[PDB]
Amino acid sequence: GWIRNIGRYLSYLVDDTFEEYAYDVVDGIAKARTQEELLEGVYKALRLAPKLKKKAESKGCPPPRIPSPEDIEALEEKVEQLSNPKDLRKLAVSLALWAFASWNNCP
Amino acid sequence: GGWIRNIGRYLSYLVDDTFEEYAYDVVDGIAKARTQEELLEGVYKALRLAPKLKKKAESKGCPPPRIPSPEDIEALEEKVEQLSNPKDLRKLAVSLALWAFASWNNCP
Amino acid sequence: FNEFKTPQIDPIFDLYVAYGYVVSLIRGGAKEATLIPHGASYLIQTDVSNEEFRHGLVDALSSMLSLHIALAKLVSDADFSAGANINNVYWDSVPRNLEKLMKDLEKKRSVKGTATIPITLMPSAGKYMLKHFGVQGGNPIKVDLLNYALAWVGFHYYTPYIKYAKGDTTWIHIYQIAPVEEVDMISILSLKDLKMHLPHYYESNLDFLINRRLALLYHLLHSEALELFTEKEFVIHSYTLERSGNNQAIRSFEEEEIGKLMDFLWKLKRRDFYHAIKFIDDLLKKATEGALALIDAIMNERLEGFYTALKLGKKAGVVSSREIVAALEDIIC
Amino acid sequence: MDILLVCLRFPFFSVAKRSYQVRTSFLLPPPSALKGALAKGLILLKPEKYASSSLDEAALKAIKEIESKLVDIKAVSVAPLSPLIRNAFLLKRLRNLESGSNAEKSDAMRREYTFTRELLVAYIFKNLTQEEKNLYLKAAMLIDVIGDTESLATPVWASFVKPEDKKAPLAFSAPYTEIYSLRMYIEKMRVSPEYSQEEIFYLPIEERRYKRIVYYARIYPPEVEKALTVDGEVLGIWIP
Amino acid sequence: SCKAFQGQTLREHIEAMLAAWEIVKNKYIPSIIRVMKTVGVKFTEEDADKFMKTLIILHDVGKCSEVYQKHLSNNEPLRGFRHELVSAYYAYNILKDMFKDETIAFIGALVVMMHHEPILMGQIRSLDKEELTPEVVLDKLRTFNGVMEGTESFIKSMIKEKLGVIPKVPSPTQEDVLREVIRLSVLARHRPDSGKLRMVVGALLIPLVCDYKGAAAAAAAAAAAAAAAAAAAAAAA
Ligand code: NI
Ligand code: NI
Repeated sequence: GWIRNIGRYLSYLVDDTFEEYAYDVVDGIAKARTQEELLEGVYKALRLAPKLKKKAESKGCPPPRIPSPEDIEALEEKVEQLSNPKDLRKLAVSLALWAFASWNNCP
Repeated sequence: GGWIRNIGRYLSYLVDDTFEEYAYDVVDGIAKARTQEELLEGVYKALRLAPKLKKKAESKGCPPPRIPSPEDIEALEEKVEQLSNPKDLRKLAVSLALWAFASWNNCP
Repeated sequence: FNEFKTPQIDPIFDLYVAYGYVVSLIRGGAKEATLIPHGASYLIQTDVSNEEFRHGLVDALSSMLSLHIALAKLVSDADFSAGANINNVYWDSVPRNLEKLMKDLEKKRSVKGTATIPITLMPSAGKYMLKHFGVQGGNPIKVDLLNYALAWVGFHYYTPYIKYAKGDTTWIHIYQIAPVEEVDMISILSLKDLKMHLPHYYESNLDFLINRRLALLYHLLHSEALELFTEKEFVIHSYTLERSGNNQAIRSFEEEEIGKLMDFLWKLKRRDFYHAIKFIDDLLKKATEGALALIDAIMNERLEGFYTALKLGKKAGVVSSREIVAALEDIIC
Repeated sequence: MDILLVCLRFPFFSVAKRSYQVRTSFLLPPPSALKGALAKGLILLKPEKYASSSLDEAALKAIKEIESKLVDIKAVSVAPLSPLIRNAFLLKRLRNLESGSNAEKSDAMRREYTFTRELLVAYIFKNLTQEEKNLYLKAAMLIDVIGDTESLATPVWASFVKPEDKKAPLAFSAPYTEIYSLRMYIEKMRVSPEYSQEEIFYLPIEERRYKRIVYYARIYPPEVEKALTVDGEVLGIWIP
Repeated sequence: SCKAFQGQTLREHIEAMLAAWEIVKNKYIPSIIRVMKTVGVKFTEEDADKFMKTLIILHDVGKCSEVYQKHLSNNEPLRGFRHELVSAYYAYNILKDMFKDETIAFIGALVVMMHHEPILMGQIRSLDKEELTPEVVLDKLRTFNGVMEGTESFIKSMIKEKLGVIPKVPSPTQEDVLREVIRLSVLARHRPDSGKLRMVVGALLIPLVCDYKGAAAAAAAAAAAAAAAAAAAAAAA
């Protein structure tokens, strides 16, 4: 459900193979109470795409893949109607939950 | 209303490869829009590069960029004029600017 | 139906004696035996004879004493000699009582004495009891030797426990699993499977045996007896014994539940097993605070606890594979 | 039979059983505790009638007078209107009533306080006269504390009612002596307080779990031809 | 015509199994009737032959219940499903009718459950690169949507065609198999005969694991595995 693809992209900010350790964005996406800050955090996480691209390119392993545009609108087609924070947490926490998965990137 | 994807398709050409146009400042401005006027300024700055990319797209064996239609501009103006609150304005500005960084298959 | 009655004294010691009745019956036979809880009495219904019950009890006592003689006034590092008994006098008192019971029963002679009950079998007991305007000297509470031995058999055979030394002090976590609706012999034997002997861990790397909830999670992680808790309702009664400077006292008596934790463990390990136990052990050894947050989330159904635990684990050394993350997402629903 | 109905909306119980180290608390307040509280109510409401050299004899005489107007040794009953739980607590219980150990020997000890959102208390009388009906009805209220001085208590309403001979499930507490003829909860309750006796009482409490947590809900017992109605719902009760 | 193996049908596989055991009974029957005396059941050599043939005729019947055949249809992975776990459910129900005794049926079901891969339950080291654990086999068995129809008469055509004693087959469901397997595991793990059960179960399992001769050989060091099949020379001439 377009969760693994974005989780593997968020995993690029925590893994030691990318020696930048973007942990603030993980806290922002996990600690989201309403609509605006969750989108702000996911934008901040996605903004570091060239960082990861040039880090993997300059290190040797294949560059990371950006989340596909096909499920980008899928993110906003559901979170819009999660007016209640209680059910919004089920996805806000899960976004960072999948950010710590194994996600083998470079050999 | 469906125009977010259309405008994000053009926005993605400002940061993707195979274009030699790495305009991240305009993306940051259009995504850090605190008020409507600066959001419109960022939109204009992004759209000012439409000839910049359209002329050179055909010079590198790539399809021309999907420049947003005037209907998209009308929809954006309608959405901006109805938003006097920075609360939903922040998420609206984030929504279209998020499409800039995506794995678009611009050049086959 | 013999329908053995169990003395109503203390719903913890009562549970121990009524819950060792089942193993006494099993060692003597007694097919189709069940346990009906009466709030605290915990009656047992079966079709066994009294002589057959006595034969099963003497078999259990023989096995326990044979285990006791393996280590050496004889003091053994066993469950019912020194592993769980925090008081030094009981280390010699209990084996003498058990062998006295063996001698009395093997001669078809009912016991005719009463003995002191230790704090291990019932934390509600102790040294002093408020009568009207003060306490009673000695140990006011006494129990008949037959029920005393039966409860000791139950505690040794069924209830899991953990001992952590850490130099001069000593912590003993004791856990007993209590049914709440109804159980048959197979269920109680499946619970008996949880008991493992000589849990005297000590060392220094395994310093996470403090924080009793974390210790019970660690113990249950490596146990794969039966996922009975998802189809039957069970509770856990647990307590800690501390010997900080020869000052024997109890500092924790919280009453948690076992169904949620077992359900969580089964749901997590259903996807991957190699990446489950290694994950949990690494997180326990490195991120103790993360483990506490995780167990709090399990017991309270809290979303932020899992994220905090994973972040703390990934900070130091935890791989935190994808399959366990997917299992957690599925549990979240 | 004039039955006194009161509603106790107080969070935590405070009565502990015969226990040491960890102080095991009663799931429901024993008749001894409620009798003592009502005796205290008589003490501070009408102090002219009960006057003693020491508080022990005043309490004993108040208890004796209450039992004089009581139906029999089978004392006050209760109905748990809320699920029950065992809430553990840690206290700094000093130990100085024993031999030696001076007078300042304080060590941490556990004493759980049973939590309750709502409970109902029914005293069973034998048609006390009107001039004292108001006396005991006022004595029913101002029940400030239960157990020890730790857990406060408050009333909601006080009334007198007949059993109207109505069939209903017995949602009260009764001794396991006569109701033997009738998922059971029976235990030692110490009906009679001691002052220098022990009857097994049944409880309408079960340890069922609905989804994950157990608490302690109702027992839904067999119906009894003797009952009483409160706030619409009718609950059965046993009387001699 | 359901096939247990990739290219071998169940019928031929069982025939090869029993043919392999034919030349072994004279070597193992005295060694197997002795170990039965310690559990409380004693029977003649013919009864031991009947019991072992009952185990042979029914050792892997879960290989054809809408799951193993579908996985073994073209290439589908097993996903760590233990078919043999349900086979004991038949044996405990079948052997009970064959011998009119409880403990012999229990031990037969236990031994037929014992082969293939054991279920490691109760304490473990902090590593397991296998599916031996019960927490995954229970989840896999949760998908047991009964058994295919052909099996019901299949056993009816199996025990009758070889010796013939009494035909009887149960009706497996989702919950009865779970209850039976848990009861078997509990009664094996916690009956006061602690090590004796393990010893006798292994003694009964040793003849049964001779399926290498019956099935297609896939092991290099099969010479050692075939040493036991060899017997003493009948005569010089
Ligand atoms: Ni096989
Ligand atoms: Ni085979």
